[PDB]
Amino acid sequence: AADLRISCNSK
Amino acid sequence: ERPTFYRQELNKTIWEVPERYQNLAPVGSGAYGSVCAAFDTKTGHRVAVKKLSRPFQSIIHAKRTYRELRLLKHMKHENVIGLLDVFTPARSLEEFNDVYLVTHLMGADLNNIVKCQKLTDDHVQFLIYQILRGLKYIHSADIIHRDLKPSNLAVNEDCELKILDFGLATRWYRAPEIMLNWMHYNQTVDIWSVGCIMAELLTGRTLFPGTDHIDQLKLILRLVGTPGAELLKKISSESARNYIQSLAQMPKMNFANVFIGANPLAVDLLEKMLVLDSDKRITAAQALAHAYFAQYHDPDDEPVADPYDQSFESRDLLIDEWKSLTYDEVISFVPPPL
Repeated sequence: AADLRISCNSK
Repeated sequence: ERPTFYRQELNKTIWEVPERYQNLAPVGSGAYGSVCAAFDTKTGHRVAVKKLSRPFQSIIHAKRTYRELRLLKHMKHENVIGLLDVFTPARSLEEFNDVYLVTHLMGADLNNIVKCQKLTDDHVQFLIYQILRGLKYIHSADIIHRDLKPSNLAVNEDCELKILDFGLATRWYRAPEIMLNWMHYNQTVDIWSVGCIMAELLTGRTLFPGTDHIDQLKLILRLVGTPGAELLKKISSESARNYIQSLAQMPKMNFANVFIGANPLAVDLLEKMLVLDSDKRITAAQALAHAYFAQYHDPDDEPVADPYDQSFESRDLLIDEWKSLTYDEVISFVPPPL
């Protein structure tokens, strides 16, 4: 199941 | 073959580690000990180094430290965290005081994954397949995880998953028999946790977010129905049985109405996992064979664990006996290959 982002701007 | 160690104080704790570990930087943590992220110059990877706090403080702790070291040395599976290294600066049993554990270092857990993108049905298939594959292995060693939840699941860019942090703060993924102490519990408390995790991956909503034990039991019983006589006979506590029988009877809901729009094979598997009677819950091995995972299932690539001897749980030993057994285990550690 392929290409994920690990980290991102929010919370 | 003792390495060279170097000592350095950071956040008022002394860290004395082999020089292969570079650029140590704190990341916590809590009651069991502090952890730093580090760069492992031997393997080229980033790692977590955990310094145990007061591993030999009482009988209870020394035994706990031994238990964790035994468990971590044993776990050798793609979907379960393993021990990359363990070390002490001590040169002898006399002088032995501290224990450091090294593991791979989780980028993101499953909450981070859900936070940065919308998962497709195929992502949920691979993620859950990997949990069950890890669990099949754990359970074949007669180990129960007891605390599966999204933040104990590490997931990388390739959507590959590992189970972290065995027990041994969030109650939402806990089987009801253990939440209310109904009985001597089995491995399928973990399957209940997988059902809770998978339901939330499919809908975006926590399945049973009760504010206390009673409230959560009411959310659970509403979905799966109140216990029949067969389950009632298995609850050991008379008070627990008595409280349960005071509830208005409630039928099982139609899961197709609860999970509208989800893959019907997904919903079918959820009904196999979210069964109140733990003797009727699907096992990890059985779940892997479910049509939901037809694209990933490979019965030749779903290993079990070497036999895991837990007869130590019954020994009645002095602190210094637990501590010396722990030392033996540090001394006999063999790292993973290449």
